[PDB]
Amino acid sequence: MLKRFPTPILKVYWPFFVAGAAVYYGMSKAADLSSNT
Amino acid sequence: MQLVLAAKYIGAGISTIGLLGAGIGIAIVFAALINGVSRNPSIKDTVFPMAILGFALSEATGLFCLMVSFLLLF
Amino acid sequence: MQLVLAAKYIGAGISTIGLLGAGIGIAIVFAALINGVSRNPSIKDTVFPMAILGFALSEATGLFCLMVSFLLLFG
Amino acid sequence: MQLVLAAKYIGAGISTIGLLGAGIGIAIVFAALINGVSRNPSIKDTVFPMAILGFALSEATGLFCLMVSFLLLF
Amino acid sequence: MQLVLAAKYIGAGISTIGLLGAGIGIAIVFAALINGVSRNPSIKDTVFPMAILGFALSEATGLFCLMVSFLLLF
Amino acid sequence: MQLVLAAKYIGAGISTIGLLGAGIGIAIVFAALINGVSRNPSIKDTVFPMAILGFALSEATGLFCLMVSFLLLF
Amino acid sequence: FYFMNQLTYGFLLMITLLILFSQFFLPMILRLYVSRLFISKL
Amino acid sequence: LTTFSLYTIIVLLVITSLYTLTNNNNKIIGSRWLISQEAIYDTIMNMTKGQIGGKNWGLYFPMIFTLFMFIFIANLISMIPYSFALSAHLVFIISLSIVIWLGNTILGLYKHGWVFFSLFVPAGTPLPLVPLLVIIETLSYFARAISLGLRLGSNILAGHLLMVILAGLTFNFMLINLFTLVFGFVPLAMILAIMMLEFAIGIIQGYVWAILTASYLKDAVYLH
Amino acid sequence: LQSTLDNIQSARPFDELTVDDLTKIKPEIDAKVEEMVKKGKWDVPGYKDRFGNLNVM
Amino acid sequence: DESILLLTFLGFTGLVAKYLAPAYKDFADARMKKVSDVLNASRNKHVEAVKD
Amino acid sequence: SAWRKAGISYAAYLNVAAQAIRSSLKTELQTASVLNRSQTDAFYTQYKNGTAASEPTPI
Amino acid sequence: DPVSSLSFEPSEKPIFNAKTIEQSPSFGKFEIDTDANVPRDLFEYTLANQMLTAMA
Amino acid sequence: SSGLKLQFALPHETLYSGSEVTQVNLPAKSGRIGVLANHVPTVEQLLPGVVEVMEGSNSKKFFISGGFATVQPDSQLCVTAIEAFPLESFSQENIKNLLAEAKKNVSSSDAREAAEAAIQVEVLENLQSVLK
Repeated sequence: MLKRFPTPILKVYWPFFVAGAAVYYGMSKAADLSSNT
Repeated sequence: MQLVLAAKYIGAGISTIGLLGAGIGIAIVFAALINGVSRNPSIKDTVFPMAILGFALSEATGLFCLMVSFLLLF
Repeated sequence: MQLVLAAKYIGAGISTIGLLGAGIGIAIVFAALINGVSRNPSIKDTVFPMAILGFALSEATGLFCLMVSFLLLFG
Repeated sequence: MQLVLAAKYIGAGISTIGLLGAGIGIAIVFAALINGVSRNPSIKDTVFPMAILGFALSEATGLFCLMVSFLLLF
Repeated sequence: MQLVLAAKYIGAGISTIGLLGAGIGIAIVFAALINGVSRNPSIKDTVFPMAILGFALSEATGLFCLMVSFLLLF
Repeated sequence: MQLVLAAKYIGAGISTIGLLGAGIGIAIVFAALINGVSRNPSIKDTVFPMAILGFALSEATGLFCLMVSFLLLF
Repeated sequence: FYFMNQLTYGFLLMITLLILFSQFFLPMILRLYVSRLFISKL
Repeated sequence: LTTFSLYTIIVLLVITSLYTLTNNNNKIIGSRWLISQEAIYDTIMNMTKGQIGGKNWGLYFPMIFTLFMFIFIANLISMIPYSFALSAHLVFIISLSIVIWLGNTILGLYKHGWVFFSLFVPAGTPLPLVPLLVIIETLSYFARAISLGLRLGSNILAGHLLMVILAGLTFNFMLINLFTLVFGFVPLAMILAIMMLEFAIGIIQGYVWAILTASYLKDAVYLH
Repeated sequence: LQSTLDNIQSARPFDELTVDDLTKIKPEIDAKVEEMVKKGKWDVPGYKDRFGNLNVM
Repeated sequence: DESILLLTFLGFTGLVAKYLAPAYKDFADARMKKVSDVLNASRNKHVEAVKD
Repeated sequence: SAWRKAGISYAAYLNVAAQAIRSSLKTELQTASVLNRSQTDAFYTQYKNGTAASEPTPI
Repeated sequence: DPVSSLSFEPSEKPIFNAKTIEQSPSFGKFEIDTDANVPRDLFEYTLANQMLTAMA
Repeated sequence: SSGLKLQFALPHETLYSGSEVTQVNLPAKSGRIGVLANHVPTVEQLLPGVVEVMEGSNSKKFFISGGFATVQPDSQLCVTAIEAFPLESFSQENIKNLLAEAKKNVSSSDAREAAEAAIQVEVLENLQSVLK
């Protein structure tokens, strides 16, 4: 199919993943504070 | 309903002044036409069909604007 | 209801002059076109499709103007 | 209450003409594009995205008005 | 009270078109950009860093009035 | 009675678009920066503080305008 | 309404395409680059 | 089940349908379906090679690839008339911009820390506007954040709904009296021009997204 | 080298050769590809000269 | 109401098959012949180098 | 001023400029190369298609 | 053209009129004012310099 | 280049020829133009005035009788002109003014003489700024 290569996405792309989790937590705050509109 | 025809009248009033930039743009067209023929008299009426064509379709914007004002009167 | 369609008509009135920059815009494009052939005669057929590119998308913005004046006139 | 929907309509109308500032702006980009190539024919592909990129930055500003109209329309 | 939100609707309408000249202005920076490299090809990736800086600052003029439309929307 | 705060909203609407001129203004403070420094590439460090001088104290006047809006909103 | 829905499935498919295009679709063409270069350079 | 997540599944099926069926048995010659992907890879490669210009420039080159392609593909499916809006969910696209901006700030603070706050002073200026130049910077610092998202979906949401309501134009023009069929060819060409605009407002706006966040990558990675 | 010339004579699939056959004939290809990914020199130097980038810009 | 945008889509794709398809056809054919010609010529060149 | 219409060519414009500059000389510094540099001694004679003659005038 | 002190050459030098100067392909590369008659004077300057070089 | 190659050339003595220079300052058709180490390839006709050449060393002050400044695109600026000039020694007021009055008199003659004498009055009055 396609030759899988261990291309660096964990030792390079950590802070955007951290930001995605933090925005999920902010959406937890928002959908528990401003989803009852 | 005494207000609505008068509002159509003032709407045709505010929808009239779109020809301001139409006249400005066609003046800039003829201004660059003079400035182009001043530096190129040799090519005068090859640019000028293209110049007057762009003039035509570009003033047609303000023409459509005041005929919108015409149909808004009616 | 004795006031709403009248305000719709004057809202179509104020949304008619935003194509002002149509009547400037494409035209001053042509102005540089007249410059472009003047200082460079053999570039004309080079630039005029690009300039007609510089025509078409350049005027359609003003189209948006009167289609607001087409909608609030009718609906 | 019979005015607030009319206020939405005329507030949409005064919000509309911001695309004017697009419709002039993009033009001089194209005009500069002609003066990107009239004085320099060998560089135009260099500016062939780079001009129209600026188009997409100016056009969107006009696109940031009428939909500000539309949320007041709807 | 049916009138105050009507007035803030039309206040969002008038606070829309402040993008206008900014929607011009970014373009005129781009206009100079097309006259930057077609004049000077070997400054192409020197000015284009700061010019797209000067883009965003010219955005920073004509964007916040836009969100004055949105906060007066709510 | 219902107009004393409704009119503050429309005053905030009209009293914000002054950045419009800033959207025209500082643009050429970049744009004449471009065709200036494209004309002379090594004037850049000579002029880029001066330009960012001539940016800032020419911008903040427009930043006063919506400030007059802000106190008129609160 | 569907803020959690769109946001969560968008997060999943964003990180999915991140790792997917990274491990697969850029080096599958970089192989073509290095192959054509190594044949042309011999 | 949601039609939106199903649309994302259709996106991933097209992603399968861009390279596997493209590549005839791993051939050197580069067939016609692969030439377009070659051109895309090169026009992103040579772009971000000159954009961020780093010694470590390629290290985010896949990211600047894959943040583009999502907007490149999702504005090829809503182009269908009988479709629902994919990227016109402004909460989603603006939240994507929030994620990218916050990842840039965490990258800049993990790479530089306190000297990452040295970005607030662009040039040496005389005294009575030294802090003010910071403030308009900070005023632009979230405007660096907010606009790029609030400038993509508001494009697309302005487009197709246009082609909804102007379809209503053809529901308001070709339903009045029969002489509306006379010279009624110009709304057809007008909607044709709007579709010409819509391919632009997808593709070129996705490239605008890519180039602006590439500039923001040079901002966050390199302190001036 | 006469056998090398005869090998070049009848074994040139210059329109149908596989890049997996190139990785099979040369694992140095795979090594340079993987190292080129892992270091992050995503530029391919000395390619654009004879093999143009054929992109939009 | 929605099939009229479909009619514009069908007419536009007909214009695409009229206009855009032979241009991209010729671009792909030109790049195909160019890459194939260079890839054959480099091989023939170092075959001649082997002969030298 | 209007030398382009009425007076000189631009080469001759700069020639008259050089004659004025070397005419504004320091007489200590006005060497023989200066005066020989202004030693206008060329004689022009307009011929015709029948090789006729004009005056050999001092240019 | 004195090729040496002991040799020589009768040599030709072309002069391009100012009409050709705006028509030149590698000419818009050089920035020039349209409003200063720079080709129509630089052609005269070219004529003067090439005459002086030919004579000397 | 770091700096610039100045080719300052005259019919009697080409003074600088690719001399490495930081700044040239020259009266051209658009006025006094200062050009640094880099510039657009640009052709300018030069009005007779004061050229100030600043280098790694100080800035020299010469007078020029007009000519051409041409930026060869390798950042080689060629000044091609006629007259060089010292600080102020070649300039003498009694030489200039007594001739300038006679040149105003010859500017009343026929237009072949009058235009040229008007040019000469212009040049001597520009040289009055060199008298300074």
